[PDB]
Amino acid sequence: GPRVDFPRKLLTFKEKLGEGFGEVHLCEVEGMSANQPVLVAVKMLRADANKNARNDFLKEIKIMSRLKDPNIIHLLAVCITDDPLCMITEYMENGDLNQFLSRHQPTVSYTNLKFMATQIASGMKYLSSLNFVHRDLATRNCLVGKNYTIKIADFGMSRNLYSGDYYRIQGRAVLPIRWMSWESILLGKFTTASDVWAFGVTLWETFTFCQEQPYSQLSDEQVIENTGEFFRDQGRQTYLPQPAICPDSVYELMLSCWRRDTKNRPSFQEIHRLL
Ligand SMILES: Cc1ccc(CNC(=O)Nc2cccc(F)c2)cc1NC(=O)c1cnc2ccccn12
Repeated sequence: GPRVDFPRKLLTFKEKLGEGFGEVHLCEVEGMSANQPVLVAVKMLRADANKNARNDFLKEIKIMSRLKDPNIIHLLAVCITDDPLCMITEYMENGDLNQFLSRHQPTVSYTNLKFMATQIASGMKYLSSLNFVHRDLATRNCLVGKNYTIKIADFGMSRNLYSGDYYRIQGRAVLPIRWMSWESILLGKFTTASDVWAFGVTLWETFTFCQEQPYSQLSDEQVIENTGEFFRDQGRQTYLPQPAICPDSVYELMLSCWRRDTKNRPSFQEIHRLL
C-alpha cells in the first residue's frame, strides 16, 4: 500500500486546493525526477480533532489504501506518526472534470469525449471487482490529469461549489438524488447497478459538457417524486434527454443504465467493452 510515514519536510507548499477534514494543499516533493519534480495533493486533518473525526480520517485511509487502478485516485503516502495526520495522493493538474468540460464545447472531439467516459467505466470496472460501491459517481468526483487522463476520487458533500447537487434527507446525511437510482432513494439499496445508473448520468453530463444540471426543469422534490414513477412504471416518469452531439447508440447505452430492474442493467465490463 502507501508509504508509511513519508518525511513531511520533503513537501514544499505551492497552494491550497480546498478546505473541506482540514484542508488540501498542492506540494512539490523536493529533491531526488527527469525535468519536473512530482507535485502532490496533501490532505491534513484539523488540530482540534475529536476522536470520531480522527477515526473518520483513518477510515478514509483504510478504504483509499486498497485502490490500485490507472483510473482510480492513488494513495502514495500517509504521514501518521505525529499530528496532523496526512494522506498524500498524486496531482491532477486540470482539476475536476465538471470544471474542465464546462470550459469546452477550447475544444474536445467526439473521440476524446468518448475516451474520458471509457476510462470512467474502466475505473468503475475496478471498484466493482473489489466488491466496493462508489455511491457518488459524478463529473465533480472525477479528476483530470494530462492528455484527457481521468481518475475517480470521492470528495463527499464538503465542496460547497456542489451543494445544489446533494439533498439533505436526515440529519447531516445528504444525497446526490439526480445521479441515484430509485432503489437507492427509496430502499437505500446500493449496488454496482446503482453505480451504473450514476455512470449513465455521468456520461449524460459529459455529453452535455456539464452546462446543464441533470433534470433541469425538476426541483429537489420533483426528482424524488420521479423515483416513485420509475418504480410504479406507468409511463409517468422522466428520463434525461438525448444530447445534441450524442450518437443514437450512446443514448441507447445511457438508457440501459436507467432501466428499472437492477439485473437488466449493464455491468461495467459490458459498458467498458462497448466503449
Ligand atoms: C490528497 C487527497 C486525499 C483524499 C482525497 C479524497 N478522495 C477519495 O477519498 N477518493 C476515493 C475514495 C474511495 C473510492 C474512490 F474511488 C476514491 C483526495 C485527495 N486529493 C485531491 O483532492 C486532489 C488530487 N488532485 C487534485 C487536483 C485538484 C484538486 C484536488 N486534487
